Amino acid sequence: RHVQWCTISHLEQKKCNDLVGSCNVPDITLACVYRSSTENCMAAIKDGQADAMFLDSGDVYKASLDHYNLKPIIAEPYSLHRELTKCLKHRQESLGGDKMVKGRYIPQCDEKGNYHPVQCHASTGYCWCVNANGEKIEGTNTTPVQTPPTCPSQVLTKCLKERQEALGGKAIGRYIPQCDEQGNYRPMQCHGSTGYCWCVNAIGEKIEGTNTPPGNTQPTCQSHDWDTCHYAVAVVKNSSTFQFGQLKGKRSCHSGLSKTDGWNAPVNVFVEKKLLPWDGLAKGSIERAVSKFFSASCIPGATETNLCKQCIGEEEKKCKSSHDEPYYGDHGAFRCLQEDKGDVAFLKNTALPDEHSGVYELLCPDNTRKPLNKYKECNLGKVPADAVVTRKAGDKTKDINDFLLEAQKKKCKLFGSPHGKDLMFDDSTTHLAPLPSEIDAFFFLGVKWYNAMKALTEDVKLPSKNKVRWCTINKPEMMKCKDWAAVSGGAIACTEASCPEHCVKQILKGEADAVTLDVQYMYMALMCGLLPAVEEYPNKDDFHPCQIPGSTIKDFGTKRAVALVKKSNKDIKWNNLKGKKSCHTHVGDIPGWVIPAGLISNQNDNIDIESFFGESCAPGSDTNSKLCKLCIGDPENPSTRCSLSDKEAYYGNEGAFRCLVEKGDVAFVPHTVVFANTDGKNPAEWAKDLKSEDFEILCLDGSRAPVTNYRGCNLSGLPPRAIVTREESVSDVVRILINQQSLYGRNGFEKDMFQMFSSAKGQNLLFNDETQCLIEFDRQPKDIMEDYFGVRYYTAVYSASRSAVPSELIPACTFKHCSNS
Repeated sequence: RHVQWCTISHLEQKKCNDLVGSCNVPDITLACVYRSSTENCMAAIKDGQADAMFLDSGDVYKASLDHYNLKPIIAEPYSLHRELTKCLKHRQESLGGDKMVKGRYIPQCDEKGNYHPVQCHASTGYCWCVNANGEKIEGTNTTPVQTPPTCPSQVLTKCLKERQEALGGKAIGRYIPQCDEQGNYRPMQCHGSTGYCWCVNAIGEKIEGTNTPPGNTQPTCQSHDWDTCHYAVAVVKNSSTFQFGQLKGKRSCHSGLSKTDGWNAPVNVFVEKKLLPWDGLAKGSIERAVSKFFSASCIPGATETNLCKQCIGEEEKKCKSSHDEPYYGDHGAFRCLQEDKGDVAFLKNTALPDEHSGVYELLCPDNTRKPLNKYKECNLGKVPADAVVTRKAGDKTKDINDFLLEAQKKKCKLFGSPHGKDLMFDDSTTHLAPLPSEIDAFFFLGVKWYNAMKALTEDVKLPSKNKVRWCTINKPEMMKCKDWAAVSGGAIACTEASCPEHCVKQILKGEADAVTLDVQYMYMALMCGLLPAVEEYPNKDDFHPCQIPGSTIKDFGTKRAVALVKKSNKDIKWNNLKGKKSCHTHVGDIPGWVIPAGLISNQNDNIDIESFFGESCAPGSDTNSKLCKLCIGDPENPSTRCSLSDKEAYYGNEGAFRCLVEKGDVAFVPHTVVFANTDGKNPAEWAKDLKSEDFEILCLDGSRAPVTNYRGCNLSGLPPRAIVTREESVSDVVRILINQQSLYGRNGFEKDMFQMFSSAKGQNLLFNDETQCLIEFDRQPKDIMEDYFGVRYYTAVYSASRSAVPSELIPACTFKHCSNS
């Protein structure tokens, strides 16, 4: 196994060469491939000449475009603000669940808010071990008849861990971190031999401009500093006197043409403050405008002549986006100011001098100057993290991650070098972790910075707030949507995707505006931050909410999952269903499987619904499991048993009912299956005038009730399907849809021109065909999850937790950003 690293300079190649020797990772060998610039390396990786490099966030964006097709895979974790601990969050969520769902696991947290390593389930007497994240170490379950397992102690905090390494079993003359009671870094750190002191934030990162030699006034260190985003800054010498607004005509040093901190951040501010005549691509390129603003600059990678004048690389190396140019990068730009080739340098706080005292200070965009350690209040914006990138295909992602994980474990010299600063990686980097598997530049940089960077390269025409771009998931849907667009008068347009999740992505990225989602996709869509705008109201009995919009809805009319049992089986209650014989419409059905499987795992330590019941019929299971023993199959024997078709006699809503009456204690079905197959409503013999009063439904409190009270005695009601959009677009979508519905709904004034809720091109295109109308979602001040799902469903299916991961998109779309307001 090999990993080929792309280097951009002789210095970097040399450092990467040292690592090939000094860093011994078994199973994976590193090699180093030279190219003359960041862009040539991007092309090398695209072409397979190399596998990985580290890129500034600005180049991460450039690399994500079709010319190169690279993606971020590894980056240093950062933090925006202090958050509740996981265990306390988990406790709060589970305590907020539906109290009618009894016997749920409530985590046990310790005096620091972490998970006790031993976790126990009160109602079942089961205990197990957990990792720091509170996830079960599988295979440590101990039952109540045994004593609680012995579980390894939790992993130490960074500070106490770093304090343990430093001591190393016995220390002298070296820095030993000082930790507080909670195990975080004390704000002020001091070296026990040199007498120096400086500040760190809560995770031990040094605050620049605070390093203080002994004998000098101690630094003032902020406590509870959990803002670890990097900040773009303008650094100047205290021997000059201009302010930010007087930058025109000065000499400047920039980290590089394509760096966020050296280009995007300042240029963004230049434009907002109108220091720079320029607004759209009609005024030329931004580089050219900047060329007119400064007299002479050094901006590695620029073409304009004066923007390379102050660089000092020799011959072809001059002004190269490469360390072969001595003024390239954050520490090159600072060096360029230090040596007085510039009056201001644009870089980021991690490149600022450590020492409190000296000739440098910050140039704030509000036309004041402030000390180096005040960058958090004297900056040109937070900038995104930087990342290791590779090809979108990801053929080497594992090898790259494995190598870097192992190299860091072994403490190889990844993050410094005698040859120079910021070679291969930023010298300020402390740890590199894998990013979410589905992350791309959009989700890594975040919508704000992604759009901000796009906005410098092209006039981004923002689509109309009067037009809903509808996302479709198949060609028949696309054709019905084009029919809608033709009559809509421009209110409706159309986009195509291959599945609902890709529609969610399109809406997040501003390529579409709305889509209708099945319940099974709403948890992922809400976690990503989309909101219900309107919902499909399916109640054929009451059309009042449709005629009079806004009026009160007596019954939303969604299905209710119920536990159906016979009146004669007087001994079966909800709490003793274990072992009994059950009938499920089929695996994956919400009312017949997902809701029942959710409650059984909530109350029984995630014991398989397969093992919970004795003998059941649930089509879609394995033909050899207890979940198919009850399954007849085809009455015209071919074998078509436990199959997901009508070939199975016990499939579907009716089929689960049959299974019950014939050979079963309980069937899980919507509340309508009983009524629609008793009172002789089914002519087939098995339900020969079968009576509705012969059955009852189990309530969660052990009680029972007649099938008619399903509204108060159900496992859970389903939420309606929802039309989701971006938050800022809810108002527009609602307005456009309600209007369209007045024209082409079931009572539309122009229902002859177009019918929203039917089509000849197929069934349930865009909307479900049985939809009565679309009702505006009444957003309540509470958790959107509870609001959309209702507490019963949220609890029964998701444990009322925001931590389930039913789609791997969730970790990517919830990735946090370093954005500005």
